[PDB]
Amino acid sequence: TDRVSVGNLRIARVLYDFVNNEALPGTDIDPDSFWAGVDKVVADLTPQNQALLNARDELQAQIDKWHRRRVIEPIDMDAYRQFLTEIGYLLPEPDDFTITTSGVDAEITTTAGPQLVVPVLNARFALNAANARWGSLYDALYGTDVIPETDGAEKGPTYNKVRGDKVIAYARKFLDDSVPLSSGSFGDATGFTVQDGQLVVALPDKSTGLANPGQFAGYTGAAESPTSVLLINHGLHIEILIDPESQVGTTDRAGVKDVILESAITTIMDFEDSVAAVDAADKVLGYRNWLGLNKGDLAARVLNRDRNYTAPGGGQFTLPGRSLMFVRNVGHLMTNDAIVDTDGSEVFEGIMDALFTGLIAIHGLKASDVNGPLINSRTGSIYIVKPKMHGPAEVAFTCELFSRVEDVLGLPQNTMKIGIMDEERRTTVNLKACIKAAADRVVFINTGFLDRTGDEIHTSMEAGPMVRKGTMKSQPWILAYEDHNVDAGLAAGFSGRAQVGKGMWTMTELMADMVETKIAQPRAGASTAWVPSPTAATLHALHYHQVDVAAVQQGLAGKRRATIEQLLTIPLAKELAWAPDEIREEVDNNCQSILGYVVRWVDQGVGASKVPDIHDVALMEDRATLRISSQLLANWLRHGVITSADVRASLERMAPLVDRQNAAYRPMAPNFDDSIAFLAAQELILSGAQQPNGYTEPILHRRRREFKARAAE
Ligand SMILES: Cc1c(C(=O)/C=C(\O)C(=O)O)ccc2[nH]ccc12
Ligand SMILES: [Mg+2]
Repeated sequence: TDRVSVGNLRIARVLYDFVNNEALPGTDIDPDSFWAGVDKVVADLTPQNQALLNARDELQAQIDKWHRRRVIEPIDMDAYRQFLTEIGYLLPEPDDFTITTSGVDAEITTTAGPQLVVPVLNARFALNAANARWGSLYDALYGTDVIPETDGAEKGPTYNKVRGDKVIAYARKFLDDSVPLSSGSFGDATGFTVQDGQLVVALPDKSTGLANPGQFAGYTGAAESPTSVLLINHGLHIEILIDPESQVGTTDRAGVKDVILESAITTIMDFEDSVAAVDAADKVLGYRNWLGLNKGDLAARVLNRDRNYTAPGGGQFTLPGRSLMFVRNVGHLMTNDAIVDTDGSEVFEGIMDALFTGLIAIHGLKASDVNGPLINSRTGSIYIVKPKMHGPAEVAFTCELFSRVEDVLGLPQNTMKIGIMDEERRTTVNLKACIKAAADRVVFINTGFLDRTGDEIHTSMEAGPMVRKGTMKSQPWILAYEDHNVDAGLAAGFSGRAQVGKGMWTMTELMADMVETKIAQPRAGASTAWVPSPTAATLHALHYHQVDVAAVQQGLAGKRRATIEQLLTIPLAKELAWAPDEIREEVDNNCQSILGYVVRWVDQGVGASKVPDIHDVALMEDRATLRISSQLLANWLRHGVITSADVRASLERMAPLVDRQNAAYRPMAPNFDDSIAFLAAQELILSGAQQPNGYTEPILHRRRREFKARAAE
């Protein structure tokens, strides 16, 4: 009726045409054999994929039952650990080994810096993300609360000089700290020149060079009156733009216009938790954006070209003007009716994504005929982040999938590299084996701490009531999880070979707090960590200039700072831990968060957006935070902390508040049960305990499809 038959598969026409007319041409893959391959791969790997999913359920049932047959609330760690081993949850750790992944770009093996993650369905965000390799420090400081909006220094309709001066001073201090002068301060600079290949900085009473002249990387314009000077520190570039006749330069002692930081070294184009894609139409819109990015012709605004510099000696060179791109595929769980078989059964979306995003990525290995000749991966790798994997057999399966896809695409084996999200408990406690199962493909491990927290709650759902959502970030289990991740990577030889990454900062308006606190991540040895915007990427870059990540990692070598016991420490709430008002606040906090997110997901197909919590702090959250909130209330409901009336009342109380915050928006109040979005939120909480591993996708997908079908009437 609207589907194309290929072997046992019935492919939605919109997807079939997209692949044939847009994805395949230029790849030199015969369409016939591609589609035959899709059918073969799906048929061969579907059974294993299903067996893996059934194994999760069998494990979770056994754990649930272990908790229900015990009364002793002080959990016996010795017996729990033995139980997990018996049932195959906790596997033996393999002998020491080193990863052998090759053909990986410098941005991944060597450079430490921010990693930006954006929804691929939003073409403009995606474009801005790709262009976010360079970002204005002045704009990041002026536009955020990193420079406090104190009296006199508030941002108005026009340039506030008092504020600008604070921005300038902040950046002079950064420069002093990052690329020190031999004597004196950048704050007192009057000019820059290049003399015999050395950077010279004029002070009022003298001239001076850098304390480390090798931090001078280049310049533009005349050496004796440069338009910019390029510095490098800890592998990251810093560009001072010189323009006395500019609106800012005119007020600056050296005529400096801006300081540009190399910011988002790598970007993850997300098909998973930050997007809403429930059918072939949604997937195509995403695939098309991924295609445009890899061909370099995406336009919503266009992709930046490379940056040209003059070397200290006077020669010419270029730096990449774009972030190196990963794509995040969906995980092993969900099916999607973009393709169905002859029984009407939907095909696994993870299998589809590997095939399609892998196909499309081939274009990023060829020179863009357009805004190029930017090759995404010069070293010939395709970078796919695989989320939500549970344990080493699931990693093995992703390997096999990637291997079979490479064959269908005619790519060399191991072309398709894997960024492993460590964001499920069964991966956390078997991490070394997981890395080993991908020892030839792995290019990162990353602590997806939000999903990890969700999995923590669901796995131990039957053990007792959990601590509040805000308490979770500082629990012993999570701190051990974070340290264990770093330790496993380093011991597997990631240093110099693969990224060790940490998680997302979600408080987009609290940039001063981000600058003060997120430095903890590179201090702990992470070579990269996630940010949600180009602005946040520029500000997080500051941290990699303050912290020598390579040195931190080498200082950590051989350390064993987390035990299996610490990892298995369930975040159970203590006896009488909350007063009535604290319980109410937490319920209201979670309900508002769920409703605010779900209404845009279900009604407008938006997978990530800003939602003010119970303190008005605007959070840029995605499905993972929804997973936490819904599981936490499900856990409180399961154990009698709150009643179903408390939840209902809270949802009904927060709903008009969420309608206010969104004032093409259809209001949830007052006809709650006429709102598909309101009912979805309720369902996420009330059925949370019965969702597989607490995953929210089954409900969101069902409800979004219901909504779309209504709008079609
Ligand atoms: C991409 C993302 C995540 C995210 O997916 C993190 C992880 O996968 C995790 O912690 O599990 C969380 C919050 C966000 N806000 C804007 C983008 C965004
Ligand atoms: Mg996640």
